[PDB]
This record gives sequence, C-alpha cells and structure tokens, in this order.
Amino acid sequence: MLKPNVAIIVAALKPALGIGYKGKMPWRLRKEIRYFKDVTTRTTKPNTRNAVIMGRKTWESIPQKFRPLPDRLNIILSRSYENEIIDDNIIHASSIESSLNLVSDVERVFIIGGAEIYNELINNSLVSHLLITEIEHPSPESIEMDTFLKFPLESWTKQPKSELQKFVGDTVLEDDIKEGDFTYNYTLWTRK
Ligand SMILES: CC(C)(C)c1ccc(Sc2cccc3nc(N)nc(N)c23)cc1
Repeated sequence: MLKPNVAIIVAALKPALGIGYKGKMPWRLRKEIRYFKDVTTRTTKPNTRNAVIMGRKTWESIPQKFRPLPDRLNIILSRSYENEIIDDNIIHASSIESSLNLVSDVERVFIIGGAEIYNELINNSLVSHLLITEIEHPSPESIEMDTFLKFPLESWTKQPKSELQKFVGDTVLEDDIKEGDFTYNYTLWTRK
C-alpha cells in the first residue's frame, strides 16, 4: 500500500494529556474500550480490514492469549525487526512506511500506541487524523501518571462532531460519558 492516510487513536486526561502510568492506563473506562474496538475494526469496503500499528513494548504488554488483536492486521514496530510477514494477522517491521509496503486489502490504518510511538509518529506526514478521547476528572492531580502526549496541537484543528460522525460511520457517539469520576468525549483533529 503506497502512502496511505494514517490516524492516531489515543485516550488522554486533560489538561496535561497524561496517557499512562508504569505501562498502563490509569483508568478503566469500559465504554471507551468498546469505542476503540469498534472504530479500529469497522470497514466499509468489502474484502478489507483495518491495520493497527503498535510499539514492541505495547505488544508485549498484551497477554499472549489476547494477541494478536482480532479482526485487524497487527503491525508491531521494533528497531531490531526485519520487515517480515509472520502470518496473515501479524507483521514485523522497523518503520511505519516499510510495514505498509507489505500490506494489501487494508482500508484504514491506526497507530495505537504506546507513548514512544505516539510522540515520534505524530511528526510523520503520513499521519492525517487524530482520534483523541479527551478525559476530564475533578482532581487530575490525584491521578498518578508518568507518560504524556507531546503533540503540537497548535498545528491541528479540532473538527465539529459532525465530522467525527462522518469518520466513524455507524458507531454511536454519546456526549459527556461518565464512568466513576471521569467524564469523556471523542474528538477528531486534522492538520491545519
Ligand atoms: C502506553 C499507553 C499505556 C499510553 C497505551 C494506551 C493505549 C493503548 S491501545 C488502547 C487500549 C484501550 C483503549 C484505547 N482507547 C483509545 N482511544 N486509544 C487507544 N489507543 C486505546 C496502548 C498503549
């Protein structure tokens, strides 16, 4: 596949855009996990699937029995990897672009994490869309976090919900979802 449009999908706590603590999300938002699954899995073209790209540490963090993520082509990046097709669901690669050369019959491509991948790939011009779940909490500071997004958002535009709706198709988008003390909303951003 040549120069596909890629999207980053991430969940971050405002205002600092904290994303994790010692390799894990500092929250358990059950509806947000469901949205992540639907968005990354759904396709509109017939014999296609979507691809998910992740860093080797994220891959390793998923319990062996739960990988690869079903119904999507999983791509794992490592600087030590050779560009190789493991099976029909798993690709190893050392760069995003090299990995995309090995795919066909893919509709959308999503970067799913983790912290290092996000922070490095936000600056690759293949990235055209950000799907950011903006999480809010009454006392952000009480949540322990060690990793943060370092995104240049001054170079990006938050679109209206109609545009997000158009992006996700059939997926139901509820507003101000509450789970425990967290409130969140789904957003779409594109480059200026
Ligand atoms: C390293 C950290 C812990 C930030 C990390 C965070 C998330 C993910 S994948 C993921 C899992 C569950 C829900 C998710 N929600 C959205 N919106 N984005 C993701 N990428 C998600 C993989 C790695």
